[PDB]
Amino acid sequence: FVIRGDEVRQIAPGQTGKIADYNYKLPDDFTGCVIAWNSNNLDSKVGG
Amino acid sequence: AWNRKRISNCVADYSVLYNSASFSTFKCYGVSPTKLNDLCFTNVYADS
Ligand SMILES: *[C@@H]1O[C@H](CO)[C@@H](O[C@@H]2O[C@H](CO)[C@@H](O)[C@H](O)[C@H]2NC(C)=O)[C@H](O)[C@H]1NC(C)=O
Repeated sequence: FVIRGDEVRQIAPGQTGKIADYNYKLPDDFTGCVIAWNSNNLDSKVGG
Repeated sequence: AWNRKRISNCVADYSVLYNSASFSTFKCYGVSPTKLNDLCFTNVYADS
């Protein structure tokens, strides 16, 4: 999935936020690694 | 210079304070926000 940079903190164990509490919530006992990286060029076009 | 607008003798609500204004930060210390509806406090103070 892709979300904005500001909400990257929200997608983590025991955190709040609109998308985390309404779209995708990580379990408290999660044992995995989360990776993030911008793709601005891919997310920018002439028509948006 | 801060103003303690003391609040007493009324019935509050907090769900309304979650969507109308998308607050930049919301850090509920000593108390998980979502549960603020179902307990009665003493002598609430507001600062600004
Ligand atoms: C301060 O701002 C809030 C929005 O954060 C205002 O709440 C809205 O008020 C109107 C009029 O009563 C309602 O139609 C809206 O439904 C409210 N917003 C939402 C999202 O529901 C509030 O009225 C403002 N307060 C003052 C005192 O000006």
